[PDB]
Amino acid sequence: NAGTILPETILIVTLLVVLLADLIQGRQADRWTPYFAIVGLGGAIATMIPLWTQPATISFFGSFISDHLSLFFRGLIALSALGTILMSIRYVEQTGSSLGEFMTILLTATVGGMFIAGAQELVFIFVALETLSIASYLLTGYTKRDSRSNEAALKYLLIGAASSAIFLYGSSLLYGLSGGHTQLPAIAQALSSESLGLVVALVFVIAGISFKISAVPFHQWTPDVYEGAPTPVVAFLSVGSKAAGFALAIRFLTLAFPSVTDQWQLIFTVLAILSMILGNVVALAQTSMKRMLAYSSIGQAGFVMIGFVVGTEAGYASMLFYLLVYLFMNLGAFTCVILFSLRTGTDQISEYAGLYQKDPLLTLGLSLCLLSLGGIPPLAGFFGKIYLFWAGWQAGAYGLVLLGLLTSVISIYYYIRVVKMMVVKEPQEMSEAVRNYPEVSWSSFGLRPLQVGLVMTVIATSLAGILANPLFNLVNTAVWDVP
Amino acid sequence: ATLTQTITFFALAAAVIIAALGVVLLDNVVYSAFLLGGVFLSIAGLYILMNADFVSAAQILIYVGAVNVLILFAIMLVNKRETYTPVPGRWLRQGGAAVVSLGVFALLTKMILQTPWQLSSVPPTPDSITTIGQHFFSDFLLPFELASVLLLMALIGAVVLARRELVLEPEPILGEEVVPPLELPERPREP
Amino acid sequence: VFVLSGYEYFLGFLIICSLVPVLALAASALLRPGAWIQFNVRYYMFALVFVIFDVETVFLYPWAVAFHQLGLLAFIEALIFIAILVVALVYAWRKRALEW
Amino acid sequence: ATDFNRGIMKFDGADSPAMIAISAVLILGFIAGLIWWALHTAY
Amino acid sequence: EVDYNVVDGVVNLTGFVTMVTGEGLKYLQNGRAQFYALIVLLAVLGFVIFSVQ
Amino acid sequence: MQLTYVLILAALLFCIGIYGLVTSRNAVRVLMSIELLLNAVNLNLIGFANYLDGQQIKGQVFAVFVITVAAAEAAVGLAIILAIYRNRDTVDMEKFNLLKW
Repeated sequence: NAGTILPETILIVTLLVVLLADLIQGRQADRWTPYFAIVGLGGAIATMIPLWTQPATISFFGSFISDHLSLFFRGLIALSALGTILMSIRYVEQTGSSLGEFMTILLTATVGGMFIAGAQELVFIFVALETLSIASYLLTGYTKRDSRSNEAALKYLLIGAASSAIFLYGSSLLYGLSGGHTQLPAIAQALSSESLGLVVALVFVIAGISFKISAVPFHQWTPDVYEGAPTPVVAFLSVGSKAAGFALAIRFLTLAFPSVTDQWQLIFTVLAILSMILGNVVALAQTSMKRMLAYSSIGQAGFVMIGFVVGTEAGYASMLFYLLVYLFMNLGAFTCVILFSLRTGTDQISEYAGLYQKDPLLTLGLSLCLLSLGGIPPLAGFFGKIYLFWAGWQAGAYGLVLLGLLTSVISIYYYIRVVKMMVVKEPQEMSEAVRNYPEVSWSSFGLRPLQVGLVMTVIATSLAGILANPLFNLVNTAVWDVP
Repeated sequence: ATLTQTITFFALAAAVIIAALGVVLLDNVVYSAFLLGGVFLSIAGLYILMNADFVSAAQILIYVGAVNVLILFAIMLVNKRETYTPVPGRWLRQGGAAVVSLGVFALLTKMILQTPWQLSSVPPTPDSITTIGQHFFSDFLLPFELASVLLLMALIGAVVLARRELVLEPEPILGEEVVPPLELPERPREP
Repeated sequence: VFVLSGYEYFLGFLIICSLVPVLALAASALLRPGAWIQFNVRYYMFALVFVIFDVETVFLYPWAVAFHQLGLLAFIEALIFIAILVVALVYAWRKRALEW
Repeated sequence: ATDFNRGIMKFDGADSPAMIAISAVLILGFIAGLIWWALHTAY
Repeated sequence: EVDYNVVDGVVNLTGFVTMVTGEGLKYLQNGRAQFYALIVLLAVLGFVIFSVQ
Repeated sequence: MQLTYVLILAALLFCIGIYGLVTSRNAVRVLMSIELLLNAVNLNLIGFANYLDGQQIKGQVFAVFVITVAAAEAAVGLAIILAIYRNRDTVDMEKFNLLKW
C-alpha cells in the first residue's frame, strides 16, 4: 500500500543522492546537486497529479491518508523547498558552508512537513512534526558563527523542544482519554462528552499547532529567528513550516475534535484578533527588512485563521487559496531580500533607497510582492483576502472581517514604506548603492536560479488573481474531504 | 505480595521528583547532570512496575547511557570558572515562574482526578517484545522509517554545527561586497 | 495486577547488591584509621555519533526478536532503516567526526 | 500658523490656541445644529 | 484653522496612537527566551479556564 | 499503585521541568529541564498503556519514539550550545538577549 507516499519517497531518495555526492565528490558536487534536488522536487510535484484522480484512500494501516487536502498541502511544502533551493544556491554558497549539507537538512524538513499533511496517528503526527522542527533548528543556525544565528538557533530550540512537549502531553492525553486509539478517526468515535480532560488536551496541542503558524501568545520565536536565520530558511519557515502547521490544524482539530468545536473556534479567534493586531501594528516599528517580513508572517497568519474559525466549506477553501498565493508573495519578496543582500551587505530598510534605476528587476519584484502582501488590486493577495472576507461574511464573523480590513490598511503603510524607499526617493537620497551597486550580471553561480525564482514568482503574484478560477477549483476540491 | 509493589512505587516516585528538584534547584550544574540520571533511572525503574520491561531497558540505553553521557560531555566542555553571581539581574522574575508551575499542577490534578478513565481489566504484556516489533512493521511502520531520516539529519546537522573550522577559517572565497566566512551576509548595523 | 513473572527476586537483588557497597564502605569505616582542560570538540563528537547509533540499535532489538514471525516484507522495510543509517556512518567517517 | 500668516491681508491676530477651540465649538455646533434641525424640520 | 488643527488633528491622531501602539508591543519581546516560554505556559493556563465554562 | 498516582507524578514532573525551563540561567539546565518534560509525557504514556489497552501496547510504541526524538533533540540541542560557546564565550541565558525588539 506504499504508493500513496510516492511524492515523499522521491524526496527521500534525492535527499540521499545529494548527501552521498557531498561525501564522494567533496564540494565539486555543489555545481549539480541543487539542480538534482530541483528535479527531485519537480518529480515529487509531478507525481501528485496522478494522485489527484485517486479516490482518497487511507494507506499504511490507517495511519496515513492520501486525500486531496493532504495532496494540496504536500505540494505547498514541496514548492516551498523548490523556491528555497533556487534562493540558497548562492546564499549559503557565499558563506563558505557546504551546499550539499544544507539541502539535506532542507529536504528532511520538507518530507517531515509533507508527512504532517496526511498523518492520522498521534505518533506519526509527532514524528513528522519532530523532523520538521529538528531540521529547522539546524537551518536557522547553519552559518554557526554569527552570534545572531547562534542566538536564533537557541531561542528556537528552547521553545521548539518545549512546545513539542506541550504538544506531546496533549497527544498522550488523547491516547488516555480514549481506550488506546492513537488514530484520530478512532479518537473521535471514543470521546464526545466534552469533559475537562478533553479541554486540557485541546489547549496543549494548540500550544504547538499554533506555534508553527505563529499566533501571538506563541509567536515570540518568530521575529528573533527570522532576522538571525539565513534568509532562505526565513523564506522556508514562512510558507513551508507555516503551512505544515496549517496542514496539521485541519487534519487534527477536525478529526480528533469534531465534538469539541466551539472551543477551538473560540481560541483561534483570539489567536486571530491578536495576530492581526500585533502582526500589523508592530511591523510599523521595524527597520530590518527580514524583521518587517517577520511580523508580516504573524500578521498574514491571522488572515488564514479567518477562514479557519468560520468552519464552512468556503471558509476552509479561503485559507487554502490564501496559503497558495502566500507562497507567491513570500518567496518573491524574500528573493529580493536575498538578491539585495548578495549585491550589497546589510539588507535593511532605509538602505534600499535610491533604487529602481540600478536594480529595476529587483524593485519590480519587491514592490509587486509587497503590494500584493498588502492586498491591493489586481494582484494575487487582493483576491486571496477577498475570498477570506467573502467566506468570513458568509457565516457570522462580522468583527473578524472588520478587523481583517482595518489591519489590512495598517498592513498597507509599512509595505508601502519599502516601496517608498525603492522608487520614490530621488537619486540624491541613497545611502547604500550610491554608485556602489555591483552592476548586475546574471552570469555568476546560482544567480540564474535566483532570477527565475523571481520572474516565475511575480508572474505568479501578478496573474494569480486574474487567473484564479483554475486555482479556485483546485482548492474547492480539497475541502469536500474535510469534516 | 501486593504491598511490595506499592512500597517500591513511592520509593521510586519520590526518587524521581527529588532528583528532578536536584536538576533544577541546585546551584552546581555538574550536580544537576549527575542527578539527571537519577531522574532517568528511577523512571526506568517505574516502567518495570508498569509492565514495560522493554522501554525500561530502552531508557537506560538512551536516556542514561547515551543522552546523559552526551549531556555530561557537553558540560565538562563548558566550565570557564565564571558564574558571575548576578541573581537579581532585572527583577524578581523567578517568582512569576513559580506561579505558573504550581498553576499547571493545580490544573492537571483537577483534570486527572475528575476524568473517568476507561481502564480495561484484561491481562496485559503477553511477552511484550514481540508485540512491539509486530507494531513497528504493521501499524507504526511509517513512523519507523521516518525515524531513520530524523536520525540521519540529526547526525548531519549536529556535526556541521559543532565541528571545528580547521579546513579554511580565513577564507574569503569571493565578494560582491565583503562577507565573512560561515556567517550570514546580512551584516549587523544600527539605524 | 502485575502479570510479569520473574521480578519477585529483582526487588530483593536490587537491595542486596545495593547493600554490598553501602555496608562494605561501612565495614571499612570501623576498621580503618593552570588547571585547564583544553576545549577540543572530540568528546562531544564521539558521544554525538553514539546517540545516533544507540537509537539505531534499540530499534533493531524488536525486529531481531520477532524476525521469523514477520516475513519478507518486514525485512525489506527493516533494511531501509539500516541502509539510511549506514550513510550516517559514512558521513561520520568522511567529515572527520570520529577522528580524535 | 506661521505659514498661514503671510505678508498679505491675513494675520488678524486671533490665532491663539484659546481661540482655536472656541472657534471649533461654534463652527462644528452649527453643522450639528443644522443636522439636528434637518431630521425634524424637513418632515 | 479649525480645518488644519481640529479635524486634521483627529486624522493625525489615528496615525499617532497606532505608531505608539506598535512601539509599545515592540517591548513585549526583549530577548531572554525564558520569558518567551513564560507567555507560552501562561496562555496554556489561560485557555483552560477560559474554555471550561 | 493506581493509574491516578502515575499521572500526578507525570504532571508534577511536567511542572518541575516547566519551572526549570523559565528559572534556569545556564543554557544546559534549560535542556536538562526539556528532558524532564519529555519524560513527563512518557511516564504519562506508559501508565496510559499499562492500565488502558494493555493487550496491544500502543503507548509503549509511542513511548519509544519520544525517547528517540529527545535523543535527537538533545544531540541537536547541545550542538547549538557548543555553537554559541565558541562565539559568545559564556553559557548564560541572561546574556543572549541581543535580538530584543
